[PDB]
Amino acid sequence: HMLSKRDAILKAAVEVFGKKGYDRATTDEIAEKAGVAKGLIFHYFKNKEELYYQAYMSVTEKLQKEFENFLMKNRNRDIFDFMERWIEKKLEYSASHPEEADFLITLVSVDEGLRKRILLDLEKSQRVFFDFVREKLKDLDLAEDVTEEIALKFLMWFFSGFEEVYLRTYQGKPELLKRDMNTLVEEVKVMLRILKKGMTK
Amino acid sequence: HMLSKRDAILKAAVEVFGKKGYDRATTDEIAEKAGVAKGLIFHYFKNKEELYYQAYMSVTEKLQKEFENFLMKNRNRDIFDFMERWIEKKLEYSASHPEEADFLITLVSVDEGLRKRILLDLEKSQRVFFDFVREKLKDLDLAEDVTEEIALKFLMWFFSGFEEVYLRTYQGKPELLKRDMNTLVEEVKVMLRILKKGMTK
Repeated sequence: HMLSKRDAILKAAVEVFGKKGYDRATTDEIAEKAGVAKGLIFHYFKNKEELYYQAYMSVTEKLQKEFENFLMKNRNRDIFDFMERWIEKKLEYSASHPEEADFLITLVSVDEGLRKRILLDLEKSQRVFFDFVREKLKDLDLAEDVTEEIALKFLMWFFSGFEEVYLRTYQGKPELLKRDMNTLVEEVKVMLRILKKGMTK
Repeated sequence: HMLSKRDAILKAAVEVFGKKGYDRATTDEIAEKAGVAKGLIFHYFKNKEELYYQAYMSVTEKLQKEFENFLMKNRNRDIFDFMERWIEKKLEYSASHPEEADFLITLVSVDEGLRKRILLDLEKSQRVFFDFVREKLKDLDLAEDVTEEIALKFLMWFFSGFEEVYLRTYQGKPELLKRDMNTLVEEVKVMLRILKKGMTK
């Protein structure tokens, strides 16, 4: 068996959007990459915005599922330990799935009104990790200048800024990420230890 | 007197690139906004990539100059104090120059080979602040797990991630930045105090 036509199209989309970005990618080129009549993208996806949106939901629901597995198991850990170990796993995923990684980072090139739609539709699923951190922070010996709110904000921006930075620095260059991996991992351990120390009593 | 034709074109460019981004902006629309024959953009700028590159160099040399003024004067300060106070000043600049701000943040939408060119050509001028931080970090009581290198890396990513985040969150919405200013400033003070504490003895 081969992929269904819709999955052949999502795969080509993930590859061409990640290679060219949203504006430069053409649906003809995605159709030719998927080995389907040009017509078939209209049939399944309506327009180029919708193809992009469904491919982002499709890749991100794969991630969300990796995440719930990790959550379900590592729930009882110290949150900083939880984060370092989650970041390592994301690094490893990005290196083993470079096309997906390159595609995820394109969210920034798109018109504000497609990125906004995506962020609305992702909010519920991003909120699972977010709501988990918030709860764990109550088990935290914090410091009389550091609100739980600043602590939550600093940690989330750390966690999602880090991701953005490496996806961009290593875009198209998986072997270099694999070469820098355990240096990156080690830098991350120390940076979370700086936050923990600066944040707590 | 009015602006020179080249400055009328750079101003329109800054506005249309910041409004539409690099790919969607047309040079015809910039010419019409600048009130110049369509031909005149070719005459001064050659192509759309070159217009974009010269407008980024033009806005960024304005910034660099603000920066050297601040540097020249605040050179003797504690680096964390120096940074908080520099970030406040950048916030205030962004609120009073929203079109420039919106334009700077578009650097990410452009083809890798135009952003790369820009980063090469900016490296020398970004390195002034970078080389200053590096030096001040030697006057720092650091902690036996924190290399000057991780400390430099954490601080620079803090400083330039913060910027990216607010330019994006407040894109097109200057009144909201002005409304959130002194809350943002206060969050920043506390986050740099977390870094200082986590980073030092």
